[PDB]
Amino acid sequence: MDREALLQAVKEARELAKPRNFTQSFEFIATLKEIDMRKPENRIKTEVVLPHGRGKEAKIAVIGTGDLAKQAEELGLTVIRKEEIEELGKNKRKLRKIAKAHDFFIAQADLMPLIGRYMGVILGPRGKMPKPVPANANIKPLVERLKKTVVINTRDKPYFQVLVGNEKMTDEQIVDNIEAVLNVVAKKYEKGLYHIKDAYVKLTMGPAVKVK
Repeated sequence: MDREALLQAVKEARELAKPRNFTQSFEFIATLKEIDMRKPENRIKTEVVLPHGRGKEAKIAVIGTGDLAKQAEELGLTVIRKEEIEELGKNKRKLRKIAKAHDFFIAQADLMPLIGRYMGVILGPRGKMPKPVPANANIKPLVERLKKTVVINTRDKPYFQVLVGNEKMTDEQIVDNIEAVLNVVAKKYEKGLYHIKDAYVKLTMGPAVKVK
């Protein structure tokens, strides 16, 4: 459970994976013990800002107007103006395309009702409803964090698998990222990491390697 054991797991996952014509990602898998997932409070659905990022930044879309839209343009983000909300609702094909092309959505708070009404049917089931922010909010800090954010989601099962980086990053960075993921479990349960039954590290198409 210590850093050295994590470092060894990352190393092995990396070495045991047959090379491929694409940058593989490291996935961290953890099974949980003595946690009753029938109780909604025990489930995990928390965002985690990875210290060294996901390897490739997460794609963010901003739904809004005024200066929120301007900031989104300045940050090089996809912008969906208020008028486009209903247009997207009529073009579900395009909306699904946009949903699939982005990891997170940010939206002007006063537009959430409209967004839920026309875009929610697509974003909701995909866990991509927007994080609301005041229309006068400075979104750079939020965008910075989201670009390096991954989501731990157990649903109603005693385990989770989450992205922790890619092979272009160093093993040290991957372990730092994994530690950030583990800190979530540490803070959620009273006994913390005592609940980790088994942990594994694997590359996209490589074998899962058990930690320690």
